[PDB]
Amino acid sequence: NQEKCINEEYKIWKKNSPFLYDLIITRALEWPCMSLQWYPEQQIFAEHGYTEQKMFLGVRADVGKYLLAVASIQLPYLLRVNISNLYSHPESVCSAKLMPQDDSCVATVGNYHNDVLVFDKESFESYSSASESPLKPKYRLTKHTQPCTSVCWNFLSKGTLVSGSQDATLSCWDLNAYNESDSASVLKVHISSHEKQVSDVRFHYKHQDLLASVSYDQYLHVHDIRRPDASTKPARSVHAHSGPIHSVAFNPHNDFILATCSTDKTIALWDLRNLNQRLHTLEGHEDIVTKISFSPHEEPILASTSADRRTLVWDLSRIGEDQPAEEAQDGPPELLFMHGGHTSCTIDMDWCPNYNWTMATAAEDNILQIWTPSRSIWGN
Amino acid sequence: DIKAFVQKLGQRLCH
Amino acid sequence: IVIDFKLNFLEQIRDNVINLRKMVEQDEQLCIETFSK
Amino acid sequence: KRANYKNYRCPFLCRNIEKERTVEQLVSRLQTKLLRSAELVSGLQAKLCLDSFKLLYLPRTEDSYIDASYLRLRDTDFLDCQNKRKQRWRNRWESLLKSV
Repeated sequence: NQEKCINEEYKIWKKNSPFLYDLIITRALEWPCMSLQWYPEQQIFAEHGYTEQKMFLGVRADVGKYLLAVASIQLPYLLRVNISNLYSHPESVCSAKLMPQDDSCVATVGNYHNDVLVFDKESFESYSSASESPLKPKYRLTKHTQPCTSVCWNFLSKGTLVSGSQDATLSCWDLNAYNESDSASVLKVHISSHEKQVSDVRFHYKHQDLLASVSYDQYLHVHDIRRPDASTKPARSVHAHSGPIHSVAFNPHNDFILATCSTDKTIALWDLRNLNQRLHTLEGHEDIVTKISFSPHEEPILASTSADRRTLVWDLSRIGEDQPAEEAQDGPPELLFMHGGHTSCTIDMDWCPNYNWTMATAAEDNILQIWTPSRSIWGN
Repeated sequence: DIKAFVQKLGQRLCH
Repeated sequence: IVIDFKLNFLEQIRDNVINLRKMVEQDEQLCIETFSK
Repeated sequence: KRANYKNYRCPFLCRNIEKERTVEQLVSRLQTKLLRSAELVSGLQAKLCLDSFKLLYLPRTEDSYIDASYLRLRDTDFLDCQNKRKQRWRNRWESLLKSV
């Protein structure tokens, strides 16, 4: 009753695309995708033009049988997406994200297993291409009680890992002090602040003695690890949302701006100098908003994704502009672009860090699109 | 010109 | 006796445009040879 | 058309595709945007699920379009215009917005 409507919407979108995008690639995959991240720098083929990008994704090939894969993209140097080596992860994977200090270390967490699995290059080379039993983790870390949600690496001092489990408590490990004779010394610290399901946690780029986390108890907590009693009551505990929060996204350039997001259909952007009232509540989504990612090429260009099956790219600079009454039906002046070429709900999106205005969005019906909005939309 | 006749005929009789 | 998808809409639009130009050139060459007799 | 099924909202944002005057001129513009393309590939196929009318995209198949101006973009005034305008206006609106 609703699926043929979605098919008509897809047909209209596909016939209209040569207006909205100056590049769009849709490579139908083999399995659902559940993570994404581009490899930082690129190997280029100057005279050949087709410079080679890579990104490391996860999959859910079958119930309980997960995997890990790497893909190679063929973008032109101002074009298929070829799958590279697979890795057959032993457990579930929902946070496979490589650290910046070197492009080989891995950390994954499953939605059902109660411990984090950190992998390294030795685990990759040791992987024989028979593996009757699955991959060998470089080491597992087990202190939580129920499954974990999200991960993130440090950005200034190599070696630590923050994670929020189902027990509503954060825990930050340190990997440089790992010794299997005493696996209880890997806990750099653990924080007990929130009460219900903690759904996201992130680090800070200038790191400026910072950290951040949210939960389903309608709270945003930013901590400071250098404090003695930072484990029981955090530094800031702002009650800035209505529904269960879903994500957090710091800003790469300016170390003050923050942005949160809940089922209120309204991502709420924040300032840390005075974090008591939201600077400007964004609207434009018509169902639960999950993903919120900033741009690592611009300060205000935000992107969000939701259960309405659309990807909204914003321009926070235009808050309160003088726009004609003809166009004010499509939505506020902040809304800058909408992507709706997904017959399913996008599970993870990511900006490519090398090309400007390029994004990769992985659907749920075994799709993965790489798209660039037209120049007539972000230009002037 | 015998090819301009055909374009004029094809635009006058396009509908 | 009795007797005994590809989801290509841009390609379809391009198809139709080039077919139409084919037809136009066809009759444009027909009238060239007819009108001189 | 008809008007007789439809819980349609929209795929895209009608502000984004603003050029034209008539509608047959809109169609002509789409056609000449496809003919002068810089790349156009339509390998992607799929299939319908019986009594569950969802699409099943058969793997290894992809689709790719690229317009002519994409390969003609220079990265001198690209970031100059976009990023400079954006960051200055954003700093202004941030300083103004943080006085309440």
